[PDB]
Amino acid sequence: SIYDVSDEFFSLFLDPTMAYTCAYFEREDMTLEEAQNAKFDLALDKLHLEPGMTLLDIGCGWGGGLQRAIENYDVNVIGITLSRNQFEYSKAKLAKIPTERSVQVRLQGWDEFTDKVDRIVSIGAFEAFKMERYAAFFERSYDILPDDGRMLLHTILTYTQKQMHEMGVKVTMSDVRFMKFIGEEIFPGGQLPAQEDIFKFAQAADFSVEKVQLLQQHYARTLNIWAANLEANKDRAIALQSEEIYNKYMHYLTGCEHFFRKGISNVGQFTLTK
Repeated sequence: SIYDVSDEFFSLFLDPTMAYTCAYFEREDMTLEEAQNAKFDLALDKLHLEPGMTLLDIGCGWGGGLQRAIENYDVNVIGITLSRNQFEYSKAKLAKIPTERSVQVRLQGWDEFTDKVDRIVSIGAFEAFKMERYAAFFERSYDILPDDGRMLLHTILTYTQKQMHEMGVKVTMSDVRFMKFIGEEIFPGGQLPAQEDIFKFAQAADFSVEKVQLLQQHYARTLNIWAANLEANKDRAIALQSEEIYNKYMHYLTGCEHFFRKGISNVGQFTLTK
């Protein structure tokens, strides 16, 4: 399976910050790492952080995001992931950053988390959720934030066939073939949300959506690069794993890129306020 590969495997195509999400090429000539930090800065600015606050990163991945938070803001931070790989890797990377604040890494899910915070960020972890938990997720998010609390949710988004038809988006058979590949290798029963779903469940918990920012073509470029890297690191990827996992990932990356490029997929940042 592709879920059993090492962090060292991801390093064959991810940027030095180990960000496995959509990059933000605020400038067309940005590098991947520069675009990645830009994405993080983009998200963090939206939270209106003041010194002394506490920030929560739900599904902190390999820590690239909490790094920017410590460096550029004077706040306590808490990151929670369920990957032990990430948990130990992030705890180590983040310990090397100077700070006069608290820094806690926990191997923990959001259902377990119950501490009070001031701001919340989530990037790429939502698409791993089941639609049956959406309501509870926002209910917990809303409950730990303060009166003026704010949260930024970054997540991939999908369309309905109606909308895709409305946009002249012609889904071919190959596209459907790739969808099964997803439901087989990636999504063991998992419905990806559409923009309106975010609004519904978010506002249902009494949040206020103040902005959504969509970055379709950024992910296509993001994906275009990850793929090229793994291809350049082909022989090493096989050595780490096998030609099977290699071809598996290539197909995954290249297909996901095509979906964002053609217009089947999207990715948005939702600013939610309390």
